Amino acid sequence: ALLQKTRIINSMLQAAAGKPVNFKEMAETLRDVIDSNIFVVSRRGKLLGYSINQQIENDRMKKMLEDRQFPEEYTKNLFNVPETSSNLDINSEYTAFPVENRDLFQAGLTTIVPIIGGGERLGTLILSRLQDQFNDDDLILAEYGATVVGMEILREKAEEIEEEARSKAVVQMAISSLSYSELEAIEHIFEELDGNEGLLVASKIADRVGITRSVIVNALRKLESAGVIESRSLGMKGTYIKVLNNKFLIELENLKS
Amino acid sequence: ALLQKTRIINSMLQAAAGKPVNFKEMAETLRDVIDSNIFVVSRRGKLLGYSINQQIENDRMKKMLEDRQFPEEYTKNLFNVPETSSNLDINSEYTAFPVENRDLFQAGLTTIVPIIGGGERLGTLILSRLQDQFNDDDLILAEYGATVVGMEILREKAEEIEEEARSKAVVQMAISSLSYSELEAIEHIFEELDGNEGLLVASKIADRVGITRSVIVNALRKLESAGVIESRSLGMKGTYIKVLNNKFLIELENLKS
Repeated sequence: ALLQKTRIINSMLQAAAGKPVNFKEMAETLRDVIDSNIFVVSRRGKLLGYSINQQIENDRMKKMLEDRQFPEEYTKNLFNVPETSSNLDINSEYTAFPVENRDLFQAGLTTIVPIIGGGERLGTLILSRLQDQFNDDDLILAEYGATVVGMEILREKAEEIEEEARSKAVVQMAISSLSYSELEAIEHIFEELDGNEGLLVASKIADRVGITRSVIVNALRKLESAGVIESRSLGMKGTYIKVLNNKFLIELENLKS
Repeated sequence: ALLQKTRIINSMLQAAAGKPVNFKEMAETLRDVIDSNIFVVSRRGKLLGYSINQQIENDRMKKMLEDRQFPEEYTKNLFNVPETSSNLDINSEYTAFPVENRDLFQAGLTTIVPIIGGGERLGTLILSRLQDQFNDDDLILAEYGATVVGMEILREKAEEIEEEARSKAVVQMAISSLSYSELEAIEHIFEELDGNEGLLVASKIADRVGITRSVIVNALRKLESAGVIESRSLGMKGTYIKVLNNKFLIELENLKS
């Protein structure tokens, strides 16, 4: 069980991947292969992956998952030591944790595990064993279970730079290449409208400022072309409106200046 | 030495580094740990740099240093190596290599390692020795050290896709806020010029064509703070125009009509 306990956790390790990137799925082979409780915590205490394995009743886990957040001094003291710890509980070989908070280790043979998945430090991987101690073939996995999570913290937060950052730019790259009419079109079309969606006249809103009628069509022959929306435009009843892009609404409100 | 000589490889781990990747040095910190030849061959079958110390007899590992590329059948053959099988010279075990292509292992005990990463094949990292074999603890350094060769492949090509994407795009954005007139200026500016570095008069250049100077004032005061050109705006006498952007006026050539 040195080459077989690392070959069922692999049937779960994903690199970015298509199916939902979720920590509430990441410790599947860390409960019956490590056979130990798994906590996946990020830098300053913010919870994205939880779940105790065995019913151990402490007074900082009976009120902790109740908040979904590490409190006051659980943001400045869970991010200091360069490496792991051997056999943590009410006893500690040295000053493992501050004398103000010796209570995170009262219920379990706990093991705070460092995530090093890119040449850095990604929060914590807090374990808490019932009776059995951490020895040989269930310690390397408690460490390996931190980087089976560490190909996904920069894959549930690095989808926050590829999709979230881009969507701003395109929703500007299309707006940039608009002449004044079409730029006054889409600004009056989506302000005098049903917040989210819309459906009204084809060109009765057109020349009530001074603009023309058919320049309204090509204004939409921009968004549809750059790549923002879908609209089954009827030549018999105005037109159809429903957004596709997720970040266009905000960059439409804050434009009154 | 399975965690002390690994801080000569995990500490070599320079994520993107910060300097335009050098590829022989990346093949030198695998030479001061396992102690062997290094051949960082990528996916298409090309070569980038080599750290060889001892003189070993070889046949097509020396037409791979001259050409830097394999002819005909190797790109097909070494495309079919899944993981890390240990020690294959003139004698393997199954149908791993053709007999006509078997001359890649003749002399010495060479152990080929694939560079798997991100969920795809990136190439073969070739290591060859003379009279020492890759033992029970000499090759997981080429397994954990094949997870990160692709790092500076998804950081070097990743600073030649975002680096290129941004270019051709910024090269276009500026083009946009240039009204047809303001464009006409650019079409005349670079066409009558010597080399990349060119400069001539303020009053003349304009109505020589017919255009005003006023729409070169603001026209070249767009690409200025946009991010395309630097030019010391001497209102006393014209100005000198050098580009901040490379493949930019190459977008001016093909877009004639």
